Amino acid sequence: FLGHAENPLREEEWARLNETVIQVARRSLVGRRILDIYGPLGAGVQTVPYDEFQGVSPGAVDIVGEQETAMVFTDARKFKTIPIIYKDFLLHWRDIEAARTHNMPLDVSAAAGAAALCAQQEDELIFYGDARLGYEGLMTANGRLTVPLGDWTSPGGGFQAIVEATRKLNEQGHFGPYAVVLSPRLYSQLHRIYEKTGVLEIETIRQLASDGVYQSNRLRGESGVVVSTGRENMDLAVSMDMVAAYLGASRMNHPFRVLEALLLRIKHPDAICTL
Amino acid sequence: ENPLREEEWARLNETVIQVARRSLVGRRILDIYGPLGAGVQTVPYDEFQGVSPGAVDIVGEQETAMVFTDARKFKTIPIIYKDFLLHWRDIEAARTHNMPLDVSAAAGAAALCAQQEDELIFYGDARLGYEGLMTANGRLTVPLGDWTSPGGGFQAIVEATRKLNEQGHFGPYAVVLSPRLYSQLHRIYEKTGVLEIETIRQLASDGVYQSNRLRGESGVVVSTGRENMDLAVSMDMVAAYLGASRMNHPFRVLEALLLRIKHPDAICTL
Amino acid sequence: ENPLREEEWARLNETVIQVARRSLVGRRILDIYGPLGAGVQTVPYDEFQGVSPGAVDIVGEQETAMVFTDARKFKTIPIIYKDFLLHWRDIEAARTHNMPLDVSAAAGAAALCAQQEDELIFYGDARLGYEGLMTANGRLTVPLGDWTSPGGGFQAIVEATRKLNEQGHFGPYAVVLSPRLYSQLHRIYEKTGVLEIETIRQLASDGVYQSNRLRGESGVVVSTGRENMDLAVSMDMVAAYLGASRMNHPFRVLEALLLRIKHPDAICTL
Amino acid sequence: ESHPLTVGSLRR
Amino acid sequence: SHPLTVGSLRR
Amino acid sequence: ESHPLTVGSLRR
Repeated sequence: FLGHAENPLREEEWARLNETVIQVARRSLVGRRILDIYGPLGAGVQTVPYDEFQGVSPGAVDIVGEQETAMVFTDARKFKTIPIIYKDFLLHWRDIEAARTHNMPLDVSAAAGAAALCAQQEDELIFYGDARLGYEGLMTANGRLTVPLGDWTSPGGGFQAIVEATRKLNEQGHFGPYAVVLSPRLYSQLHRIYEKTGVLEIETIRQLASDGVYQSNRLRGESGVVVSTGRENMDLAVSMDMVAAYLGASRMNHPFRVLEALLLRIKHPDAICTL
Repeated sequence: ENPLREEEWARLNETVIQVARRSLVGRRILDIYGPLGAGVQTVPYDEFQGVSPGAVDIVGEQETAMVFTDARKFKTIPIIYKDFLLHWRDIEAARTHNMPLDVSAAAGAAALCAQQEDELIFYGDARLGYEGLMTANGRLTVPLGDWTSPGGGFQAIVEATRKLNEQGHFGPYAVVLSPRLYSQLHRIYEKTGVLEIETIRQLASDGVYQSNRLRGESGVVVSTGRENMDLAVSMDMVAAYLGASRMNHPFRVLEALLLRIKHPDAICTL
Repeated sequence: ENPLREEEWARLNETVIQVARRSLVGRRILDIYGPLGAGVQTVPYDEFQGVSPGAVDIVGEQETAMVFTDARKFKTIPIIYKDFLLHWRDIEAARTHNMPLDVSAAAGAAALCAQQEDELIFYGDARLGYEGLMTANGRLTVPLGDWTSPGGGFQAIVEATRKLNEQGHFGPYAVVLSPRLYSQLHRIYEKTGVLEIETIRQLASDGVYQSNRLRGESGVVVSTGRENMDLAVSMDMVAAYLGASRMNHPFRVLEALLLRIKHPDAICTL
Repeated sequence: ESHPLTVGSLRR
Repeated sequence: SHPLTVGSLRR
Repeated sequence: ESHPLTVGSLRR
């Protein structure tokens, strides 16, 4: 459980600390803007149903329904575990005493530092799996339908590359409101001089992808992805949301810790493309 | 600062108590010196071979030597303990979603704790140095051998009983054997329709007992009163909270126990 | 139950107290652990060693291993006594003519009790396993025989000081010597200059003392502070009966002390 | 607690 | 003081 | 408290 008893800070400092962590998180995240979340289940949940795999079954229309339109899965369900992410947070024992009878404001810079590191860990998890827990991620799924790019420092080669990627998405019979996430050097080089056919390439790419091109430092140097943002293709599961809890009563100070439990579910590994 | 509410606490205590009661054999053959409280941590020890044959004298009195401790000295009460762990998410779940609150770890800890206690009573610590029923001094060894004959599980016991009686030390006896031979003691076909173990039982009058803590080929006979063998408890087997850490929850089950053999004349071994 | 009225009790107690205070030497260089009481019978004979240099950094995190103990042993606390008599007639006379009671026997008892107690502090017996200053283990001896020539003498003390420092011990030292060498040291000789007890006393800063209770060629140096030595007191100088025999009146004077050298490093001897 | 949802729903 | 918990397990 | 000290505590 959290603190809120036998703890140093009083209510106002709690509110300020929580506001700081929320604000820096909300600025930092570039993954939770592309995947709608499965609502807050609760603290105790540790497993979520992970729907198995894919099909290309189309709905049918007739005069009287006998097509039987079977949304069918017969293998298993293979639930998965909900991990935890955190980072340490320590202040001092003297500074609070100052904030009792001294310069009143209490600096909480460590909160911004810790929450920023935690959110970077988020976006590293969603964009990449890890061997130890054997999870999955956008650039590390299986059957991603990739396509080379290799044509930049060009007027607009990235445009034809993303068009090829979208066409490959369409050939698999999967399309909709697209979205794009890209790496630093690419996101700048594409933000370059207009394509001699209008304006900066970003505007063309946004009128194409139609759900915003976004930036992520945590992604590798020279890769990028496109998805079909619609639910039932990707999802995000939350047990509890980013919050800060008192940890313990170490040597004399008061270290805290920030928590959140997340998991992405790539239900349909057909909404992917990479290098 | 207890993480758990009353009902869960009670279930934990009931589980540890139950496993202890089931798995303990020593505290069924010894009698306890009352619960002294947690504070005290020392006890006086013994009295033995203060041989005072006794006095007759007519309306008067001779000057025999009063019986008292051989040499007044003390001992310190050890502590034996085990520690298990919990998780905070599991506690939250059992609070809301799915409500048994598994207590397996406590049972494992309690089994280990009781095994350590009984090993202590039947075998003293070599490193620290105490007295073991198998390794006390002046144990009146009797050859427990030459079995695997239809009779023979009776000769050894009767010899041990005459050895106790010769030292003028008798009463309702009790017997404890290693599992291999206690099972093998069903050599029932002695002469008529009665169990060899059962006739041994009517001889001993306090029950032959099973205790896996013995080695392969050993066993004892004792005299179940006080003033011969005693057991001193400072506090029983309870569950204690070590304080939160990393938001997890650690725990510890405690025992404060020591036996003191006042009269090391009531022993037999191999 | 007790003939001695209130005033006589007061007189007896004051006399024994006064002679005790005039007599003891050991209890001047050893702070005492408080009046534990009659009931207690053993004390936590605690430590053996440990130095934690410690450090300070601005924020307050340096990982210094605190000292609690090395090995507890829990020895008991013996009892010290001597005894004397009154000849009832005098008790009666001191109620009509000789108003203040005659107690010379009480002083006779108290002196001997204090002498024996001093011998206990300065020497063990090994019949109950009690260590003592000149018999303990870990004493940091140093050969010293060069005396009977005042051209020297202190060099043993300065060697003791330096060797006692090398084990990380500083603070107010103290010296206690046997009377033979003590009188050997007050000598006034050629090169006169000055005596030596002033030099040694200044170098020790807590007093060079005398004790007839040592051998012919003894002598030690200590480090008087607490957290190195102590003195455990259950009861202190008191008087009580021994019954009533032949219409006379016997008595007995008690105390239960125990030296505990917590830090058997701050010693030096011959 | 079990359903505050402090920072979520960033319009995806 | 504290009551007995596990029990005596008679004699 | 319990039978106060009488003789002891000369100096240290």
